[PDB]
Amino acid sequence: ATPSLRGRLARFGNPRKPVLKPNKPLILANRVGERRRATCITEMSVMMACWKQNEFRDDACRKEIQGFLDCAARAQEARKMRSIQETLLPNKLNKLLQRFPNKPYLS
Amino acid sequence: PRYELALILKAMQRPETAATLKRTIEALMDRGAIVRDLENLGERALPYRISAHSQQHNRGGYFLVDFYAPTAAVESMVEHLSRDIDVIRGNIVKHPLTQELKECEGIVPVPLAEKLYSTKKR
Amino acid sequence: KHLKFIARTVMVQEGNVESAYRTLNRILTMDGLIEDIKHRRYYEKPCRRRQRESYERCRRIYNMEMARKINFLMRKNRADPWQGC
Amino acid sequence: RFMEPYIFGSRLDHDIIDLEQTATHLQLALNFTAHMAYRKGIILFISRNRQFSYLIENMARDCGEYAHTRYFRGGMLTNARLLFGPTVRLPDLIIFLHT
Amino acid sequence: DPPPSTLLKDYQNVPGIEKVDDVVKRLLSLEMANKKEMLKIKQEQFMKKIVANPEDTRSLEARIIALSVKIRSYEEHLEKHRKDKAHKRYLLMSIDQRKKMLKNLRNTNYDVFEKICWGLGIEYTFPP
Amino acid sequence: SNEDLPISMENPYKEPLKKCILCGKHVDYKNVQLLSQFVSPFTGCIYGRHITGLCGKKQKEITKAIKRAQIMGFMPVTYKDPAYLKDPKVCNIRYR
Amino acid sequence: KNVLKIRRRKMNHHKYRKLVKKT
Amino acid sequence: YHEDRIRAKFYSVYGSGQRAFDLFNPNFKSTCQRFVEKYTELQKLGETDEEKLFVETGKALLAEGVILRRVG
Amino acid sequence: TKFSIYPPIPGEESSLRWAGKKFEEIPIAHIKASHNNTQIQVVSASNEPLAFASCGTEGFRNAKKGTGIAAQTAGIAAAARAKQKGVIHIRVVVKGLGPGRLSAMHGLIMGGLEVISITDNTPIPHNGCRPRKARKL
Amino acid sequence: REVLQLQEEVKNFITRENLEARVEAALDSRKNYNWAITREGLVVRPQR
RNA sequence: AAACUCAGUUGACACAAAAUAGACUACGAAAGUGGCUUUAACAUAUCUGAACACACAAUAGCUAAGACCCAAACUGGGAUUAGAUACCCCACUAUGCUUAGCCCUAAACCUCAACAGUUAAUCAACAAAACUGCUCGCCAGAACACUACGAGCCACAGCUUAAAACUCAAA
RNA sequence: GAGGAGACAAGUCGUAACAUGGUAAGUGUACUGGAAAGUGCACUUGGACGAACC
Ligand code: FES
Ligand SMILES: [Mg+2]
Ligand SMILES: [Mg+2]
Ligand SMILES: [Mg+2]
Ligand SMILES: [Mg+2]
Ligand SMILES: [Mg+2]
Ligand SMILES: [Mg+2]
Ligand SMILES: [Mg+2]
Ligand SMILES: [Mg+2]
Ligand SMILES: [Mg+2]
Ligand SMILES: [Mg+2]
Ligand SMILES: [Mg+2]
Ligand SMILES: [Mg+2]
Ligand SMILES: [Mg+2]
Repeated sequence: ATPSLRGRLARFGNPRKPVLKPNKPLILANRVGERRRATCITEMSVMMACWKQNEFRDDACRKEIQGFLDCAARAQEARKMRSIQETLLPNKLNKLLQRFPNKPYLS
Repeated sequence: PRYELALILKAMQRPETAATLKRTIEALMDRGAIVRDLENLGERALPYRISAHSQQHNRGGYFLVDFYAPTAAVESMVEHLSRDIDVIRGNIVKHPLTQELKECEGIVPVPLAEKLYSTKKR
Repeated sequence: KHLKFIARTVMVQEGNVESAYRTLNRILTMDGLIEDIKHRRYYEKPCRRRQRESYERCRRIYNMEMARKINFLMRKNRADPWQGC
Repeated sequence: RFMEPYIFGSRLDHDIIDLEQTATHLQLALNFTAHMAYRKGIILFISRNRQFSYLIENMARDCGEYAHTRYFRGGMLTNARLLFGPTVRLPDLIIFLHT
Repeated sequence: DPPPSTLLKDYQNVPGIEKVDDVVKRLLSLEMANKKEMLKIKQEQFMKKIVANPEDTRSLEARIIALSVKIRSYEEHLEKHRKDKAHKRYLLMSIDQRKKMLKNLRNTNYDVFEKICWGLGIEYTFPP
Repeated sequence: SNEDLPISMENPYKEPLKKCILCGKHVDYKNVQLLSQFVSPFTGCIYGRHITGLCGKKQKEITKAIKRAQIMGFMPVTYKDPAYLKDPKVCNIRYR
Repeated sequence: KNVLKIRRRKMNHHKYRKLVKKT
Repeated sequence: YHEDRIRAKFYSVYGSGQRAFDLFNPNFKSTCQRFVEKYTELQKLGETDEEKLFVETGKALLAEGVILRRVG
Repeated sequence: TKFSIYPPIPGEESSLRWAGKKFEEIPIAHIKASHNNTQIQVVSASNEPLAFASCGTEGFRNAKKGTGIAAQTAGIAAAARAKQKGVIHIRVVVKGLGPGRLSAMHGLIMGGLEVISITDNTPIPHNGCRPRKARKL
Repeated sequence: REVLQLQEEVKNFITRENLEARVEAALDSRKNYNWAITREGLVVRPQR
C-alpha cells in the first residue's frame, strides 16, 4: 500500500510538525518521464594479452583475434536488435493518461 | 514488581551449574527477591563470541529466573551478576506477562489523504 | 564476533560466478547495504540526511501512486471499439 | 456535490437516482421539448459518448432535428455568426444525452 | 512515607486478606510495588484526613491533594536528579497550579481551605 | 410511511478486518525462532512492515524484541540463525 | 522570496564585526 | 433493508451458490432471495431466535430441494 | 536436491565436498576492493597465507590501479601464485565496492582457480567512527 | 480471584528450603519458547 | 602531487557513534528525542495571560579537570590558478564526548499565536482552501539599524531592549 | 583628534550574489583573510534531484 499522507504535510489543524516537505505538490501529473538512455572488454584484454606474450604477432593470436572480431560483431548485432525491438513506451503511456487526466479541481 | 532475569552461564558441569544457580538465587533472596520460578533453556552456542571476565565463550547455558523484588534491588542484583565470574551474561527485564494483549481488531485501512491542496485551477 | 561465512554468503551454482555475484548484489541492494555504504563513504550532515529522506519518501509516494494509476488504466489500452465515431 | 438532492441513496457505494424526482424532471423536460418542436424551434442533440454517437445521429435525422456527436470545435455557438455566416440561425433548444 | 508492609490500595479492601500467607502479604505490600502505588496510598490517606467526602475525587479539595502528592513526588525525584530540567518545569508548573487552586478554594470555601492548608502543610502566600 | 424505505443500520456485508498474522499472539524476546522469521537471512536486517505485513503495533513489538534478543545474547545480529532457515516463510521477499 | 534583505543585513553585520575587531 | 442481515449470513454460510444471477429478468429470484423469503415467513410464523430461524430456513429449503452446499 | 544458495551449516552432516574437502576446509580468498586500489590475499582454512596480489604489485600506477583491468590482472597473479601452493577451490570473501570488486574474481578464475562461494564482508558500521566531510566539487 | 490465584501459586515458589530440589529439577528439565508462525496465522510448535 | 612504509588474514580490544526497524509519524512546551535494561517520570483545567518575574533553550563559544577512535575550524605542506589567504589531496590542534559551572544566540521556520467554532454563502497573486468569536503579543515607507547612547546581565571583539540626525521616492 | 552613515561619483583590485551564478544559497556561532569572503559545527528551502519500472 502507498505510504500514508495523513498528517504528514504542514497544514492548518495539524498539531505535529511536518513529516514531509515536498518541494513540489504531491499531485499526479498527466505524463510520465521519458526513458533515460563497455562490452567486449574481456575479449579485448584476452587478445591484448596474447599479443603481449607473442610480441603482437598474429601467428598465435589468430584464435583470440577471431574471438574479438566475433564479439564485436555480436555487440553490433545486439545493438541493432535492441534498437529495433524498442520500437509500455512513454509515448503510449502518456497517450493513455491524457484520456484520463488528473482532476485536482472541481467540475 | 515482577522481573525475569535472563541469565547466560558458563557451560560447565552439573555440580558447578547447580552451585552457580544456588548462589544467584541466594543473592536474589538476600537482596529481597521472592523467586517464583527457574526454567532452564538448555545449553547452546551463543549467537556471538561473548567475552566476559577476559574469558571468551562460544557456548552457554540459558536460564530464566522469574521473581518479585523491590525496585531498589534491581540495580544491586545487576551489579552482583556483573561481578560474578561464572555468569557469561545476565539481564533483568520486566516480566513479559505483566504486559497485556490489548485488542487489535485488525489492520484498519488508511484512506488516501484528502484536502491536502487547494482546488485552484491551473 | 560472529560466525564467519554465514552472513552475505552465496554459494555459486555449477560455477556460474557471474550469476552468483549478480544474486548477491541483488540481495545487498534489496537490503539497502549498497546505498548505505555509498552514503556512509562521506558524512551526511543530519539536515541533509533529513532532506534526502523526505525527498525519497515523497518520490516513493508519487511513484507508487503513478504506478497504481498506470496499472489501473492499463486495461483501457485496448483498441478503440467505437472506431468511426 | 449538486447531485445529492437527486440521489435516493447509496447501495454498496453505488448511488441510486431518485426515479420519483426523475419522473417529474423528465415530464417537464419532455413537455418543454414538445412545445419547442411544436413551435418549430431548432432542437440540437449533443453527446460525446462515441458508443451512442451513431444512435443519436440516426435519431436526430429521423425526427428531423440536428445532432452534434463529434468533437465540439470552440466557438460553434459563441462564434456562430462567423463560423456559419452572419445570418445563421442558432438552435432554440439543446438536448444533452451526455453532459 | 507509608510503611513498606502497607497493602496496596486495591487489596486493602479485599475480604479475608489478613488471613493470607506472609509471602502473599509481602507481594501485595508497597515493598513490592513502584512509587506510584505509594503515592496513591498517600493520596488516599490525605483524602480521608481532610476532605469531607473521601470518595469525591473530582472536587477542588481532591484536586489540590492529588497535586500536592504529585509535587512531593517531583521534589523527591529532583532531590536526586538535580539536572532534570523537564521535571523541574513540571514541579514549578504544579506548584503554580496548586497556588491557583488554593486561591480559588480560598475565594469559594474558606473553612475547607483552612483544613486543606493545615492537612497538606501548605502555607498560602499572596503573590507579590 | 412506507415499509420499503431503507432502514438505518451498519453495513451487514462489511468484511472482517485482515488481522495481522501475529495479532492476538504474544511476541517474546526469547522466541528467537519467531524473531528470526522476520529478518533478512543474509544480512539479519529487520524487514520493513511493507514486507512483513504486520500491523504497526506488532511490527514495533517485533523490532523491540529483536533488539532485546540481539543485545542480550539470544539472537545473532548480522545474520539469521542458520537453524531457522527452513522455518515457514512469512515475509513477502524474493531475492533470487 | 529572494534574500536581498538578508544580504544587506549580512554585509552590515560583517562590516560591524570587522570594525569591532579593528577598534 | 431488514433482509440485508439475512443475505449477509446466507452469503457467509453458503457463498454465492451454483445458480448465477440473471439480472436481465426483472422477476429473477435468487437462492439467497428464496432463503430470505423462507426466513421471513418463518419469522411471521413466530420463531424469534436468529440461529433457530436460520437453521429452520436451511432445513425447509433443503426439503424443498435447494442446493445449500455450505462453504464451511 | 535442488540447489541451495545458503552456505553449508558449520559442524553439520553436509554432503557437499569439493575434491573431498569440507566447506570449512576450503581455502579463502580475501579481496579488498578499495576505491582506487584492489588487493587479493589467499589464505588456508587455518588462515595460513598462500598468495598475495594487488594493482600496485602488478604494476598499475596512480589512477590506473582503480580499474577493472588492473583488478583482473591482480586476480590472475594471485591465482597463479596460489596454484603453485595447490589451491583449487576457494571461497571468495570480498569487502569494498571498488571498480575491481568483480574483475578481481574474474581474474582469479582466469588464473585457473575455481570459486565455490561469494561472501560480501564490506565493513558497514551500524554507527561509529564518523567519516570525513563531504566533498564539494 | 487475583489474590486467591496468587495464594495458590505461592505454594510453588522457590525458597531456601526447596532451593536445592528446584535447582536440580530445573537442571533436569527444559523449556523451549521458540514457535514458528505460518502465513495462515497458525503456530507451528517445535517437536518435543 | 605531496604523505606513510607500511598493507592483508586471524585474535584480544572504547569514556567515541548508535545500520536495518523507519514505506513507522510517536514523545516533549520549545530546543530536541530513533542501540539495550532498570528506577523515577511525562503540570492543571473542562479558557487567555510576563523584558513585569521564574524555569528551559540546537549548534557554536568561555573557565577548570578528564577522555581522545574518528571527524575537524585554524595552521603547515601538495596541487590549482594570472593570483587561490578557497574549492581537490595529506597531517594535525582547538572543538565535537564526560564532569561542574557559565554563555542565552539560530532560516530557534511548519516564517502560519492560544482557546472555541463553521464549511455556510469563497477567494488580490503565490503559498499550506476561506472564515467566525475571544484574548494576548507585535507592526505603521526604505536605509541609517542584529547600529549609536542609556540600562541589565558570571556575558569584556557579547547578548537583550533600541533610537535620532543626514538621504530617497521609492523600498 | 578621529570613526560611522548617507549621498555624489569616476577609477582600482577581484567576481561574492542573481542560472545548479560556475564550490547552491542563507541563519547562528568561532578562526582566518587585500576585498568582496573561505572553512569548521548545527539549522532553513527563501535549491534541485528530472518525479511507473527503467
Ligand atoms: S492486525 Fe491486530 S495486532 Fe496487528
Ligand atoms: Mg550597509
Ligand atoms: Mg495559561
Ligand atoms: Mg513569553
Ligand atoms: Mg544553549
Ligand atoms: Mg582533540
Ligand atoms: Mg544577532
Ligand atoms: Mg548591539
Ligand atoms: Mg552600550
Ligand atoms: Mg561568483
Ligand atoms: Mg556559489
Ligand atoms: Mg555556508
Ligand atoms: Mg581557510
Ligand atoms: Mg528547528
